[PDB]
Amino acid sequence: GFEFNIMVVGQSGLGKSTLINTLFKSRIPKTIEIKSITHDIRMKLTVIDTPGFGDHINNENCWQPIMKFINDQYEKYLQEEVNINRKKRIPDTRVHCCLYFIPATGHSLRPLDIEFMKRLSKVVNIVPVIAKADTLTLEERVHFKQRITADLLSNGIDVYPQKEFEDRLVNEKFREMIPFAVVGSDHEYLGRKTKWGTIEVENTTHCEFAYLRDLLIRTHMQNIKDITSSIHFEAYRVKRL
Ligand SMILES: Nc1nc2c(ncn2[C@@H]2O[C@H](COP(=O)(O)OP(=O)(O)O)[C@@H](O)[C@H]2O)c(=O)[nH]1
Ligand SMILES: [Mg+2]
Repeated sequence: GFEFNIMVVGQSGLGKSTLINTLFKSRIPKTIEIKSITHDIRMKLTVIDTPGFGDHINNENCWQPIMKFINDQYEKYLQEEVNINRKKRIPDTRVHCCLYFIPATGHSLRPLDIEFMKRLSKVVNIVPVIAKADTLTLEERVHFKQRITADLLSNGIDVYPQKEFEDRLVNEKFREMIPFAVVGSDHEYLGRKTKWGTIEVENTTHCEFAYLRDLLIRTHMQNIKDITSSIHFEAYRVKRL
């Protein structure tokens, strides 16, 4: 029953809730509350759905609920360690990874998304993602990725796998793909049936979800936990000085 917790984050209507169901299988109502969804694979996989952010005209301090949630899991874990009675196995409800959905605009990162990602990246591992990447043509995807990569660097946003931490060669493959071009679907024939052809979501030539999935739960899954435990949680623990 080894545990791994992922949280999806972004504005509403970006296919965030759809990708959650897509990930597990490997109309949905507008998400109004933070909801934790858990199924078993042996791994206990938890995907955390969240209300949209940046939906309002004014969005100051609108990152606080998600920020509260992330910090609440660190706090539960810390209090477990301080407990004198605890515990054969401390339950890990901490957010290990965080998929941040980026609107497939074509231009550049929005100050809104930059502001949010820059805050999240300090307390959790961020993996940027192009929402509804089927929107983009092949040439648009490449150009937009360049702008996102340039913007991430120029705004000092640490995405997983973080640079400061053979392994370097392996990690570049992950970094060259950020932001991941993902497509959501829960129908199978599994793809998204459009007017002109069906998009095969787990087909590497159609989108990049297949890569992200294997990179998140198979090859990097332990390292994401390790960074969560040794960097983010340890930094939280220190702050309680
Ligand atoms: N074009 C496209 N549409 C999608 C994709 N994933 C979901 N959608 C559609 O986007 C709409 C809202 O999706 P939803 O999962 O509720 O987004 P969320 O509210 O941000 O979680 C739905 O009508 C979906 O059918 C995708 O990969 N590509
Ligand atoms: Mg939703």
